[PDB]
Amino acid sequence: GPHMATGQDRVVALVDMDCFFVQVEQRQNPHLRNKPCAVVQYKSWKGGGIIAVSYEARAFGVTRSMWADDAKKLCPDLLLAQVRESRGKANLTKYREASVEVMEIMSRFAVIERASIDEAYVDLTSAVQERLQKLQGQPISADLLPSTYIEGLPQGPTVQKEGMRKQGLFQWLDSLQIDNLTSPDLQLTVGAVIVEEMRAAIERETGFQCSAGISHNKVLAKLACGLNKPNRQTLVSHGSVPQLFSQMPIRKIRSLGGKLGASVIEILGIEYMGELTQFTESQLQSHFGEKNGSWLYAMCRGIEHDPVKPRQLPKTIGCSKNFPGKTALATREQVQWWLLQLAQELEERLTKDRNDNDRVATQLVVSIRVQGDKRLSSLRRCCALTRYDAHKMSHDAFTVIKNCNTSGIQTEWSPPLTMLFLCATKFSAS
DNA sequence: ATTATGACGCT
DNA sequence: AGCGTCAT
Ligand SMILES: Nc1ncnc2c1ncn2[C@H]1C[C@H](O)[C@@H](COP(=O)(O)OP(=O)(O)OP(=O)(O)O)O1
Ligand SMILES: [Ca+2]
Ligand SMILES: [Mn+2]
Repeated sequence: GPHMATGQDRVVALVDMDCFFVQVEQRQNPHLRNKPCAVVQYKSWKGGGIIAVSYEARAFGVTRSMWADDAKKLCPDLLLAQVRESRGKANLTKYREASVEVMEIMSRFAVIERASIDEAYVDLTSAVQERLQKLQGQPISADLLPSTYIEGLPQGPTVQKEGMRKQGLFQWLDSLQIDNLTSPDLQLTVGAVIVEEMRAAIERETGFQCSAGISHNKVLAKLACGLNKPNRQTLVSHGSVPQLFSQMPIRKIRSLGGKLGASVIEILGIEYMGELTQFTESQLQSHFGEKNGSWLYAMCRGIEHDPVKPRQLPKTIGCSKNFPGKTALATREQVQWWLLQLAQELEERLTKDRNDNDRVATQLVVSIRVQGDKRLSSLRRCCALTRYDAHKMSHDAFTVIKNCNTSGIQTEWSPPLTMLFLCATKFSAS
């Protein structure tokens, strides 16, 4: 009852860029705007691999992970932009720099947590309190929420989408009690007003469109963001959760899309997030562990406590390359050349990071894959990173892996290497 | 031959 | 620490 926490203490948003790498390329090349188009890396094998897809191209069935040659079968007029290649490898600098553009704008409104190259969480609780005082019990006009969906509305007593959006928004606003400055529903609504402003700023100042979710925690904000993309934002209220979750496949919730989620389904014999409410906390802890069990117990009621962490910058800087099939590295000269290529990109990025962000990395992680292993990584070893020098880092990396070589001959490398990875970690202020 | 990342959990 | 899981 009255002591039952409802997880309505915070206002959290998740802002996620629409088809991000495609928009970056469309800004640069106007010929790609408002077209079926995709971003591809490499070229020789099956036309390259698609990693981002415009919404026009999605209508033809083009998806991420698809080979471009196959995408062209679905969409003959598909336009393609290629990821830059430097030092023999794909280089994602353009997209990292475009990410910084957006993150810095978001940071003007609130402290953000960078969750990926194209999305960040926002804790808007304090900003909402501030705006609520400015409003002075003034109702929120629908005009302040021009791209907002209210999940679950309209209900009860019609065929256009924009019309449906406004119907839902009007039902929501009509029910709002703006007299209570601690009403969670009102707080979410003001949160949505701020996120409209945030999204307008991003589009004005970068040219990039995005979607957003507004709710009381990160998992619901993330889920919300996806409901109406692209170029729209969605408010998921605490009250909307029972209906929303009653038909929501468990795999849709962030962190449940893999083995744990499959285990929840298998062990409990359920399909939807809402079905979790019928288990005790102890029951869930018994199957999935203390931490997961408590997290699931709360999550299926719309409650989550994970904080928005004040972190705008990545914690690591890494540079990775696969060497598939026949291209696997089978000579020491090969291995050394590619370690140097990776190290040179790493040095470049590290030097820029040090200048921009007043920090220095102190640990170098080296990872490889050997031909045969189905795991992402076969071996991961750390050594000290004491100088931002590519030849030193590549020599050090070679030192830490050189005994993985099964070959009795040391000119040759066996089993051939199908992946190399260098990562700088453990930053200190400088 | 679904690549290049990047965070956090376990023991 | 080195590995695994999940994610974008
Ligand atoms: N598996 C991947 N491999 C390489 N790059 C990826 C992968 N997934 C995502 N990216 C990159 C390209 C994306 O444009 C960018 C953001 O990813 P994501 O938010 O999942 O999709 P998206 O922004 O392209 O479309 P959406 O509008 O559906 O969000 O990160
Ligand atoms: Ca996105
Ligand atoms: Mn994203």
